[PDB]
Amino acid sequence: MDQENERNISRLWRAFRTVKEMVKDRGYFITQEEVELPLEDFKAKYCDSMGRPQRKMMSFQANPTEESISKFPDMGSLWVEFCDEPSVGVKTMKTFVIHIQEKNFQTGIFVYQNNITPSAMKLVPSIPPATIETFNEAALVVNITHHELVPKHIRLSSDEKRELLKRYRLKESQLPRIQRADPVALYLGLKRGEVVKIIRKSETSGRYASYRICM
Amino acid sequence: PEDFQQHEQIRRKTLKEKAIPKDQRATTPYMTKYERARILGTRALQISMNAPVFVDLEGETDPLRIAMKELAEKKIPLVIRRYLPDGSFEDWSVEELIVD
Amino acid sequence: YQRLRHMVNDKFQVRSTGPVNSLTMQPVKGRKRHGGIRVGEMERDALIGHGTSFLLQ
Repeated sequence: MDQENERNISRLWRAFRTVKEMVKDRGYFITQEEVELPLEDFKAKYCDSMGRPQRKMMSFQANPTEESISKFPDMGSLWVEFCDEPSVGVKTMKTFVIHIQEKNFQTGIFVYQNNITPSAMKLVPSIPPATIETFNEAALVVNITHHELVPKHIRLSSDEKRELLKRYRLKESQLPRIQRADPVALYLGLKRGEVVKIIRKSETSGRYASYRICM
Repeated sequence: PEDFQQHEQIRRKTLKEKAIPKDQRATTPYMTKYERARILGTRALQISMNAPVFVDLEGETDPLRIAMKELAEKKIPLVIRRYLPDGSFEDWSVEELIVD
Repeated sequence: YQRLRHMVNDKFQVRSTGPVNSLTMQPVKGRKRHGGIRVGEMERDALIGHGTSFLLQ
């Protein structure tokens, strides 16, 4: 009897999985149980009796782990928002910008459905030091860091970068580059200057540690 | 006279800043294929310009074979200035470097 | 058996120090004119390859 609804329930759940995985991978307290949540448990908790998902119920708050504060002490709370409106307007985006500033949030992930207004997109880097990141739920269907050809990318601390630039007598820019808009760079939420450690499997040496600077 | 003293001070300050002390040096204890080639070539060049030889050249007429003999007994009085990509260097003597 | 007409060693040459072009001051082209053998980009690449900087020089 399910025409196309059944496919959209799984696609949204798979996107919710990737967001939870992303939030956990960055260094925020998210349990392995919440990540490995089945489709039936998602339907009972986030979908109504009619068989429709409520995206406003999916939104959550994330706090940094004890391990993450000992490496990044200026790492604050994170807010994830799943917009129930298919087209995100300049009015709906303005409410989200104020939501971060009022609750003293440091980072805000906004998962949009189809498209965002060009006027609304200008409000994204309007409130420093708070950062806003936008993601399409169709692009979050599959996690890119789970792919066999995508190695383990680890964001380094200001001290870890400082040490690497000393060992090789390097200048920030003298290093291999990763674009600020690169899929993995957007996943880990990289800022310009941040150095990422890449552990890649070689068919000559095996595990090999390489690095890239986000500019 | 005043402007040169400052220029000399800067030149020698930058030199000292780039020099890696004998204890802090962290390159290969082995003399590279390239180092050996240049040492033998340069010492041969010195030998051909009537430079004091520290070995007994038993009928040797080739300066390179003399430079090779001097290397075997580690009597070549040369130093390798190993540069790093920032411009800093490690001074290694021919004597201390391991030769295959 | 047949003897082919070609004398293959027609391009046999040797130059120590011969004439040079005014602009480049480099050995002039011409076997019979005591001309120079060209060391092209590929031979330059090969001398860089061995890491043999004095041979290139």
